Amino acid sequence: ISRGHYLAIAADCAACHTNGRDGQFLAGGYAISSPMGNIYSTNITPSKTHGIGNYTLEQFSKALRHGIRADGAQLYPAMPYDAYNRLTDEDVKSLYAYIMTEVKPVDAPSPKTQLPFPFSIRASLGIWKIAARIEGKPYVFDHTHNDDWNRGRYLVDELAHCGECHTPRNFLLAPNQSAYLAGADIGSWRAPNITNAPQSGIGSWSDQDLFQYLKTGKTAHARAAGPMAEAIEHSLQYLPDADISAIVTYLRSVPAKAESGQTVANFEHAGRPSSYSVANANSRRSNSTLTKTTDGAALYEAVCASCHQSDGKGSKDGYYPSLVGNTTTGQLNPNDLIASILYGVDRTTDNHEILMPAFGPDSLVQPLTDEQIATIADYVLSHFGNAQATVSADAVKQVRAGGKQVPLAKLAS
Amino acid sequence: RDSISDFMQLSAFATGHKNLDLNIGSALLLAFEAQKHDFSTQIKALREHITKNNYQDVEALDAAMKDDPLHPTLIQIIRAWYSGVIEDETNAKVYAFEKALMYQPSRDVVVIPTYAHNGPNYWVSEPASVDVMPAF
Amino acid sequence: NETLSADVVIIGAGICGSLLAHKLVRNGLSVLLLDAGPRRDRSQIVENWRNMPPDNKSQYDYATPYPSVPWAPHTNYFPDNNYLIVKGPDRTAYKQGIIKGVGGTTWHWAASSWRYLPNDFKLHSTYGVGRDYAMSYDELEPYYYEAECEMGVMGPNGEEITPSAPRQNPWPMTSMPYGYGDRTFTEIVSKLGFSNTPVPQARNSRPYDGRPQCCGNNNCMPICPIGAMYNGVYAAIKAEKLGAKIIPNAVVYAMETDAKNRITAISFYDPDKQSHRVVAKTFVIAANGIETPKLLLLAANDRNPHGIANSSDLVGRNMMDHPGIGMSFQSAEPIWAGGGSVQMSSITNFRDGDFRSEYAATQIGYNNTAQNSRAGMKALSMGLVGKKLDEEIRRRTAHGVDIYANHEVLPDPNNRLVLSKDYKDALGIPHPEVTYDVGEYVRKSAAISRQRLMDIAKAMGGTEIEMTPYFTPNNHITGGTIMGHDPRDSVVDKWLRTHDHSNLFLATGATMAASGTVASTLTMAALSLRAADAILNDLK
Ligand SMILES: Cc1cc2nc3c(=O)[nH]c(=O)nc-3n(C[C@H](O)[C@H](O)[C@H](O)COP(=O)(O)OP(=O)(O)OC[C@H]3O[C@@H](n4cnc5c(N)ncnc54)[C@H](O)[C@@H]3O)c2cc1C
Ligand code: HEC
Ligand code: HEC
Ligand code: HEC
Ligand code: F3S
Repeated sequence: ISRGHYLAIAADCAACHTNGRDGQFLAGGYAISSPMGNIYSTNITPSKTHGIGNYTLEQFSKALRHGIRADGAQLYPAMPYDAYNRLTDEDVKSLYAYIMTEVKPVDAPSPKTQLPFPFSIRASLGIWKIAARIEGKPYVFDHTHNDDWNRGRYLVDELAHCGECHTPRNFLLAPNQSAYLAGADIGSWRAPNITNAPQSGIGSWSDQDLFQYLKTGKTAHARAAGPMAEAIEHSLQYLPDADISAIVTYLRSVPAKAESGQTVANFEHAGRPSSYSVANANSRRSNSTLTKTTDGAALYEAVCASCHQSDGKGSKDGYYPSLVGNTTTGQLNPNDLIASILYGVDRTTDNHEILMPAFGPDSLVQPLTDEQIATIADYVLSHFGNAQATVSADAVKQVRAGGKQVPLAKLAS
Repeated sequence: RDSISDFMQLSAFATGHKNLDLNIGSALLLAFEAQKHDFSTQIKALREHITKNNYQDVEALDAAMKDDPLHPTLIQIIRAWYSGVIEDETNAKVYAFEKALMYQPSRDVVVIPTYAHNGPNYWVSEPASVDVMPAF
Repeated sequence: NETLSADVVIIGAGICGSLLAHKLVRNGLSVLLLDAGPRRDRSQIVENWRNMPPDNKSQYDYATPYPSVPWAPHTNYFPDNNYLIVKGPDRTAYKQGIIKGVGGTTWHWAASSWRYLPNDFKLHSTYGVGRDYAMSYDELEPYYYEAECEMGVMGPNGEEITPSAPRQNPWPMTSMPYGYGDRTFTEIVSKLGFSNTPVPQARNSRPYDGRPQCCGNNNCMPICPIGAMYNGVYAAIKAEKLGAKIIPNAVVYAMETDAKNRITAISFYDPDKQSHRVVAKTFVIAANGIETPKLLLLAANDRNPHGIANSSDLVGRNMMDHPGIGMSFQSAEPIWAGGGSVQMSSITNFRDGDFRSEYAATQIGYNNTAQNSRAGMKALSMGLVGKKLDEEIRRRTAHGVDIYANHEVLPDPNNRLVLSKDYKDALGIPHPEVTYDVGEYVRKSAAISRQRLMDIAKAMGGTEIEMTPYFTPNNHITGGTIMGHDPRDSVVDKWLRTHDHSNLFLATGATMAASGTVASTLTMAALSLRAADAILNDLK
């Protein structure tokens, strides 16, 4: 395929500029749940009337790397232009050629984002840009390391923009570079620590495990869910193998960053050989629309025993993951676990679709109350993964509301 | 404890399978003594018989006790350990599932109805032969 | 409850009512689903079945997971509540099971969604027997397809299996692969000259709607703990999500008609026997093939002394079902039941033919429910001990084969649903009572289906050959609300609208003027959405 198409696939511009399965590709209109609210993606197809067909190379590069449209207004940081600023000029012109010469124009205005005051005006953004230290010399070949190291760095920081989610944001929602690749709450989900820390990060992960995780998102110790589900199903699964090798090579070289209260790797937790009591549901017979079954084991077997066995080691063939020794349950922060319970996991790789059902109020399988999530996550956490964390009603209700509210969001009141 | 320990020992001898869940045993003995008060005397008598006659397996024990009064209790404890139930009514109490012993000899092929086997498409493979005892 | 007024009141919050409410609320109207029973949870039904003693797993009992409410009693045939009294020499043929609640019997249904043949709608025009419908299958095709898409049904996309129901746009899934037993049955009866075909199952061969794919739990009967098959609860909560009102514990018992015979209001009881009245522009009954005529006869007004829409004396009459004879035996070769779903294959070679003028066409199907519990119970039956116990368990779970053969019954006015004058319930409602005659048609059909079952047992060589002398219940509650163009010989028309009441439509199981030969709930959904479109035209 063309260089521009590969560059767009690597940069994952398609996932955020497509409104789901429908919503013809690269027409924007897909809402990002930023702390200020819904930011609607713009249509990027070369349409002369409603698109960016009137865009020229300098304006395209400006919008791609420094966040200015043709009219002159600033683009919201929801565009990852802070990490997208470092592609070389050959890459930006390749994306130019791919956009105007390889995607069909579509004549459909995208929804206009309406932000609450004082974020309604998109003009104060220059102050945030200068305060965030985005510029930004284009990338150059570092000759201290080998070619694969530089290529992995290029994909990680420039194209795949891992730091967009795996690097925590400071008070101004700017990239806090000090904790490089240390994880952050990105809403209902949390990107975990991925540095070379043997316990907090992915330093202890085997090379084949990281390669399989980056190519498919499915391995014995971790499954890509939520933002990784979309990221892998849109950007990495089609990406060639050598670039995955470069990526893992670089991730094996990033400096370490430790998390609070970690002692073993998130995939190194043993399981308690405990289960429910079958007899207890004899008192619960002829007792439909369960509200009285409050015990953690009874709920666990009521909803989750089918896929993850009562032992918590999942399927023999591996389709149902081993909850024991799994990073999502083995992480100290149950935000991955709570988000998995609330929204399930949906990941389409090689036209084959992983899907674990959501257990939020809008579930079709078993819509179950928030206290039930809390007790179930507590049982899962104590018995099979990291027993040092807790899950309460408030945390799950917060994730239901869309993650913890950043302080800046209170200014829109 | 001593009653329950002898209970799990007699069940291991009668079922012939060493791996039995302890909670299932304690609970089955509780239901058993609930149904009849003199279950402890019967189990001590049965253990005495198996020890004195030096019965190696439950097969010879059953063959040599076809008419004695303690055959029904042994048959019924075996029934409770396998089926997981004691009574014969539709409202009886179920004391063990997914660990009841009838589902074990056909576990690898026949799926335990509410617990999933390996993967969403396992039945594409040919099954194991019927003449091999898998495990347990 | 003051008035609970709405544009449309539609009764029975099962798949019928849930689909009707979802389609109506997708067009922006006011809708009142009501149901006779409370809510239930999938996980609780799962746990209730989990702790239910395996003796009723040996003989197929699907109900006790679902509790029975005293105000709205549902049929149980292990120890009987005497809710459904059935009489006649073929009484056992009508031992039909139902569940009342949010989802109905469709809470626990085997997900065998099927299409009828066009000939099935013109039997008397084709064979001079049975009855003809008020419309044709081509009229119902697009409704049938939209139901198939909505429920998420698998199907045999590319196969010229038998002369069967034509399709216009193909099936949004591909059938999951057979288990071992289905393949064995297919090959042995291909040798026997019988044509076995995949059943179309409203399940997930792949993730869809947001529900994971089927894990082969083999517990579609009665309930999957994964939600990989369609349930009426899906459409129920979907309609609720768009603003439609649902009411549990609403047991309709009376209704009122004005001078134009149009229904102004109906009246229901709560569990506390409080009477509450509901008024709406449109009145439609979607409850059951037994519940709907029960309600019609129960509230016979002064304008309608004999019953609602009973000016032709055809409410509850002409009671249809599929007379079935089910068989269980031990195979010479291992059959290994328990792979995948609970039904995956059926013999459809005898679903039509010129023989239909003389005897009934039959459907021979196979039960894929796991025989492990039956094997364990039967092994413990003769008190066998030790390793031999496990060997017998394994051979009985690997050699147990379950078949059934259903027939087609002609409309008989004597097949009736009198309200019992001897039994009553917590609300005082007269309990249903049916009187079934299988007819010489089905007797002649069974005279041949029996030979067919003897051949199916002999060619594969079963032992312990067990045959019931009676007809088994196939639970397809059709007839009682016959279609037609003449008001003097029918109750409802091609648009399901009653002849006596232009305001009353009937989207019930009893609607089918013929029982057909295969499963007929998907026909019921197509009819329900046709009634939805009729209501749309009426109110817009
Ligand atoms: C064992 C068994 C196997 C079956 N197998 C198949 C099969 O393979 N294929 C197939 O197609 N079908 C099969 N069926 C049939 C199928 O499951 C049901 O017929 C289907 O769910 C249709 O039911 P319904 O929606 O009309 O009624 P339901 O959804 O069951 O009931 C509707 C609701 O009406 C309410 N109601 C009733 N009377 C009143 C009243 N007077 N006032 C107020 N509310 C009232 C009740 O509360 C109930 O919840 C089977 C049925 C059984 C029992
Ligand atoms: C650039 C290609 C990368 C790389 C190499 C990684 N990330 Fe992510 N990721 C995101 C979230 C929310 C999670 C956690 C999911 C959960 O809690 O269940 C992850 C997970 C990972 C892992 C697994 C490590 C672990 O501890 O589980 C790894 C190795 C990893 N990531 C590396 C979300 C995102 C993004 C959201 C916008 C971005 C971009 C990336 N990840 C990018 C990358
Ligand atoms: C979902 C994350 C995301 C990624 C990844 C992304 N974009 Fe965008 N893009 C946005 C958002 C959000 C905006 C508008 C932000 C604003 O208005 O401040 C935007 C705006 C733009 C604009 C301005 C057009 C207009 O009408 O506003 C251009 C040009 C653009 N992006 C190009 C690209 C290119 C090229 C890529 C490389 C694939 C890319 N984007 C990747 C989200 C993304
Ligand atoms: C069979 C449907 C199904 C249900 C129901 C289910 N799971 Fe899972 N779950 C899966 C599958 C499949 C995956 C991994 C997806 C893949 O590999 O494609 C998964 C993944 C997970 C994950 C995330 C693993 C990761 O690395 O991201 C967690 C946590 C989890 N399951 C826990 C639970 C708990 C707790 C419950 C019950 C309250 C539950 N699941 C119910 C099938 C299910
Ligand atoms: S029980 Fe469930 S896993 Fe499949 S076989 Fe039936 S839908």
